[PDB]
Amino acid sequence: KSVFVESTIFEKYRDEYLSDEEYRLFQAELMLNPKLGDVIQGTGGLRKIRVASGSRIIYYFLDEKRRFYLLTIYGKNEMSDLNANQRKQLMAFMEAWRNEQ
Amino acid sequence: QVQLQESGGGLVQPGGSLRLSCAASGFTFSNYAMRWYRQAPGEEREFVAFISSVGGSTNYADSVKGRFTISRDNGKNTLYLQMNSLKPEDTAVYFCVARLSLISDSWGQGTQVTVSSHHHHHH
Repeated sequence: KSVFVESTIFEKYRDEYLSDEEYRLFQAELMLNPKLGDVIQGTGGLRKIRVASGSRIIYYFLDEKRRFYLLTIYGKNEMSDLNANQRKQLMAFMEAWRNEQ
Repeated sequence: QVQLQESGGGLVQPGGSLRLSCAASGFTFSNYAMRWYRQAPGEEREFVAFISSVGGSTNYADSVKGRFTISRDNGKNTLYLQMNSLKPEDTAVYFCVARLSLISDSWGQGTQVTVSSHHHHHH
């Protein structure tokens, strides 16, 4: 689906956490509800959602063109520490990534 | 600069073993989970093994479980992959991989592993 745009980071590591079947389910869930994941304050509207069989995905939903940006995926307690500087970096990663599209 | 430098690759007979090493430099190695990935000619790169920052937790691709062991030395800042019962299908470039944050990482240039009964024609 053209609805989901994977970051290079997301694409590298997705298969560690999700089978194709698990991933398509995740995509169907978001399509049904774009606001599914919880907002991460300080990041300009990035959202974080939990996934079982767990792991976490951070995405941005562009409502204008109905499109999801999948920034990253990781396991709980693996990279789960989030400070103020890390929130800023997610923004920079995002704002840089989303300007051209 | 963050650097990962793999070594320990070789051309080895099926059934044999190898031990890959990855010498990490330029970052606080012990704070980061480490991974091995591999890539065969013409194929996509694939997950091989994962080890937690302290090294107590590990997990493996189904295809190598029970044959490969990932480990780390947090004083030498080095990551290892012990590979036993090697098969032709294990032939690939192996990569040391550090995820440095949620959105950044670093990959070694890789070390070549070739498993073949024709190894003795090259030495």
